[PDB]
Amino acid sequence: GPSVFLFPPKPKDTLMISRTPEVTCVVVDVSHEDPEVKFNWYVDGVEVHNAKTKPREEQYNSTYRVVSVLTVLHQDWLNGKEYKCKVSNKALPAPIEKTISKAKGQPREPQVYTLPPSREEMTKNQVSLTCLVKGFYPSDIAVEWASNGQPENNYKTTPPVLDSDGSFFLYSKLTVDKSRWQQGNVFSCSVMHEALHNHYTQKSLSLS
Amino acid sequence: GPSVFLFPPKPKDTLMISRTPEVTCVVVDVSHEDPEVKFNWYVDGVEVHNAKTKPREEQNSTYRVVSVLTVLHQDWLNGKEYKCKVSNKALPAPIEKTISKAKGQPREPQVYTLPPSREEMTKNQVSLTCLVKGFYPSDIAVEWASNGQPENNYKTTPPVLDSDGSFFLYSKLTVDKSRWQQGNVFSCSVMHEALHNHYTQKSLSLS
Amino acid sequence: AEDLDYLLRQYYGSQGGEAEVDTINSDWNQYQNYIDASQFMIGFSFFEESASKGNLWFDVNEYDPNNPEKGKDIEGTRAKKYAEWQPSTGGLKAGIFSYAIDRDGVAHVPSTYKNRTSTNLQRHEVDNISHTDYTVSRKLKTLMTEDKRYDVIDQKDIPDPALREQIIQQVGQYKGDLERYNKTLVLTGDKIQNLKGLEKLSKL
Amino acid sequence: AEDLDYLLRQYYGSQGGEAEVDTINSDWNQYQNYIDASQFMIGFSFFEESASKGNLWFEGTRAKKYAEWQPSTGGLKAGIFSYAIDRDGVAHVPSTYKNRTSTQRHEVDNISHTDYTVSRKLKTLMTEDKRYDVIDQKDIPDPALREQIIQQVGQYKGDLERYNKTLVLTGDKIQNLKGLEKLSKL
Ligand SMILES: *[C@@H]1O[C@H](CO[C@@H]2O[C@@H](C)[C@@H](O)[C@@H](O)[C@@H]2O)[C@@H](O[C@@H]2O[C@H](CO)[C@@H](O[C@@H]3O[C@H](CO[C@H]4O[C@H](CO)[C@@H](O)[C@H](O)[C@@H]4O[C@@H]4O[C@H](CO)[C@@H](O)[C@H](O)[C@H]4NC(C)=O)[C@@H](O)[C@H](O[C@H]4O[C@H](CO)[C@@H](O)[C@H](O)[C@@H]4O[C@@H]4O[C@H](CO)[C@@H](O)[C@H](O)[C@H]4NC(C)=O)[C@@H]3O)[C@H](O)[C@H]2NC(C)=O)[C@H](O)[C@H]1NC(C)=O
Ligand SMILES: *[C@@H]1O[C@H](CO[C@@H]2O[C@@H](C)[C@@H](O)[C@@H](O)[C@@H]2O)[C@@H](O[C@@H]2O[C@H](CO)[C@@H](O[C@@H]3O[C@H](CO[C@H]4O[C@H](CO)[C@@H](O)[C@H](O)[C@@H]4O[C@@H]4O[C@H](CO)[C@@H](O)[C@H](O)[C@H]4NC(C)=O)[C@@H](O)[C@H](O[C@H]4O[C@H](CO)[C@@H](O)[C@H](O)[C@@H]4O)[C@@H]3O)[C@H](O)[C@H]2NC(C)=O)[C@H](O)[C@H]1NC(C)=O
Repeated sequence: GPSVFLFPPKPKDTLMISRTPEVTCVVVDVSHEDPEVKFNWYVDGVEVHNAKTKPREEQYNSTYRVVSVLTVLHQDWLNGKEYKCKVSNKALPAPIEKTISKAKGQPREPQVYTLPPSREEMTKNQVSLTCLVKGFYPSDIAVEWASNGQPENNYKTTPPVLDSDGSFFLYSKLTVDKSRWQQGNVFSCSVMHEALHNHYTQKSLSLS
Repeated sequence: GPSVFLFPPKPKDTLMISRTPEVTCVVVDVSHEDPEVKFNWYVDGVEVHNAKTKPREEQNSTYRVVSVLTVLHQDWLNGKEYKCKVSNKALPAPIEKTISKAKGQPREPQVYTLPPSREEMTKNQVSLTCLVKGFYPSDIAVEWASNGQPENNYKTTPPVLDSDGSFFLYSKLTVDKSRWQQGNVFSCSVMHEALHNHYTQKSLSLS
Repeated sequence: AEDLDYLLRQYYGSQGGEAEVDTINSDWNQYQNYIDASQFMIGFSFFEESASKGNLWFDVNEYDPNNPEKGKDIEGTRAKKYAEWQPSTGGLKAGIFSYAIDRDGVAHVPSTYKNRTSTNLQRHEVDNISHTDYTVSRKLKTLMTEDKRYDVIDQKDIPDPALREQIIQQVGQYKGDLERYNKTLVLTGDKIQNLKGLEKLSKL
Repeated sequence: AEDLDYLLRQYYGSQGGEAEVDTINSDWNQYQNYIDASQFMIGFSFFEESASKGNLWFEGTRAKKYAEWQPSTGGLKAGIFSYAIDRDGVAHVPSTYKNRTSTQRHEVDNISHTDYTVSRKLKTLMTEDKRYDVIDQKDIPDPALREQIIQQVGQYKGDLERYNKTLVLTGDKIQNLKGLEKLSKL
């Protein structure tokens, strides 16, 4: 029978004014025989009709997937309102109801520290610019890098890790050619979190 | 019905001669009514009889049953498959779960210790950082030390897949700023199959 | 397409709409520009043994516990539907085909097994292997050859032998082609006396 | 025994032990060498009118116990039977009349029409017993093996754990031997 999965918005989208956050609802293993899938969306038990259902997508022979995407208001999400997705189908005994809301708990402001390469790494053609973000709660966060106003894109960020004080921390690691580091270019580590002013801070990192 | 989880050995145990690595097999949600749980263990599809089943544990009216197979360091590191097979009356067919070490050219970790940020030095506790990058497979172990004694107030990130196919992580030891400024030496120990004797140490002191 | 003798379009399982042939008619609407209907052949599939979700089509009857021979009955089957089905345009189709004819007559696994899988396998009597008489194949062939649309064009349709000849060469040799042919007809020569029967080419 | 369809063993009254079925299990231990459990049937008796000591046998009924009872070995039993079914429903004379010899009386010694209420409850009980569920692919997957085991041990799930004789498996049709482990006493 059909299953339902309800995914929350990307944390950057909830926190940034330039972006529009979305709750997404996926129905998998839909039969070819009874294909009509009706979605109903609720925000604190209040029906909303502004959702946008994408058409079916054959996964394998005679089995489809159906996604519905509800745009959310930044404030509603951040105030921890419940988003309920209700799915109906002929091959269901009763409709399926899945709910998600934002992680509750006293927010704690992230502390952002940029760390330069190790002397030992400077023997290599590419060096590692590091950004430490610690002491934040909840674990919803987004980290990006930049340089001269342009996005730097060759980076990887660790998942949040629970620290011993109940808060979270992570590391992001931008990799750059040593040449660019030594020439004295400035790099920026952008952190986005609900407990920051305007959900945003930037720390810089250049050669001393 | 009953579920099965098969956990690999702790990477330090596979890599250190002082330690004995173990594959562990856990059966959860066993009913009071049909409680008999038989385990069968296989190493490259070859049955082994040296496993050790611990008795049931009420985790209501539902038990948990753990079976622990000791492994040989070489077998694990040569990437042999460990299969755990579970039988029960409340199972339609037996459950078979397998784990092995990730196959692939091993790559030696590069260990770099990073001192606190200038900005963190305004605080009563500061973060000593250890970056380990470019290692494969992702089985690794990181510890801290100072003056021969273990430092224990640290957390390490899970391995993260880098863009070049290797792994990296960060370990973050937290110390009182006083101890950092007084010029004590700290060590970041890394244990991995691609290191000589599966071991290196990088130092970190005030500069 | 210009070099093909036949296109064999596999249409196993339901193809949408009340009569479950939406995709067939929509597809034919395009196919007809490239081939003649006399080249077009639609297929159903028999029940294969140990088939899981992804290969369960229900083109033949399901197992019945009181009638072992239900798999050999073609009544109310997609197989019979395809035998009966014809294009709206162009002309009568070439025929039908079956997949896994070696399974001719075996009943389908019941609807209750519709979502069985390779891991989660729930086997059934009908997953066993059996000798076949090709009973369904012969019923479906006989059905089509006894269909009156495939009756040939006679003097009762087109009296003039000279006109009858040319229409046959251009539209087809069956009564049911006349209704459906929807392209060009070029009539030539001094042998044609009268044009009676030409009114039957309703879609020309 | 070889020519019998059924042996009907009358086990009216207590048969010894805490559960009052010692004599049944001990007897079955011998009976099983001569017949299949599918041929074995145990009986209780209803209360006959004007019965004296020597014919006083007496939920919490030996009737239900016999319906429920099964052999340890061989397989599930054939069923149960009653004596004097014409007395189905009529209650027993109390224990206090335990020795009321021919040289007493009670309301229950009078004759009455019966609806066979007890008989139908005992039949329904047995047909609702899950042990008599048939062997399916959930027990023995391989159809070829399932066939042969059914022919030899019985057609019920509860036969598998009990069958304690020989099983001869033959032919090139058998692919795997899964489910054969359920014949614990083979
Ligand atoms: C999806 O459905 C379509 C049909 O539907 C059509 O499309 C859909 C979307 C809708 O629009 C429909 O309306 C529309 O009609 C399938 O297409 C036909 O469908 C049937 C089944 O429905 C297929 O039959 C299967 O074929 C495989 C083998 O298939 C060969 O051909 C395929 C295409 O050409 C190709 O994809 C395959 O890889 C394979 O090709 C070959 O590769 C080998 C090397 O690997 C090479 O030597 C060959 O020369 C080459 N052949 C070619 C190119 O033709 C067959 O294996 C299937 O049967 C297995 O499963 C059955 C149960 O499901 C079981 O009864 C069978 O016995 C058999 O199973 C096994 O038996 C052996 C021997 O005993 C044993 O060793 C195995 O362990 C056992 N394995 C398993 C797991 O059961 C089956 O007959 C047709 O291929 C296909 N095309 C035509 C022209 O009919 C499409 O295949 C479907 N997709 C999937 C993934 O199922
Ligand atoms: C002792 O108990 C037995 C039951 O207990 C079993 O055995 C003991 C040892 C323990 O191990 C128990 O754990 C175990 O359960 C009795 O067996 C059956 O019991 C019932 C009742 O308890 C008997 O019913 C009674 O039958 C009387 C007639 O008996 C016929 O059958 C006998 C056996 O074949 C035979 O010996 C008799 O001669 C008689 O048979 C016929 O004879 C005539 C004339 O020659 C022929 O014309 C017929 O064709 C013959 N028919 C047959 C089938 O042979 C009834 O007289 C008696 O009824 C009377 O009394 C009751 C109250 O007591 C009244 O309600 C009733 O109205 C009537 O007046 C009763 O129905 C049954 O006979 C036993 N046999 C079977 C197969 O069921 C033993 O009988 C019992 N022994 C004694 C001596 O009491």
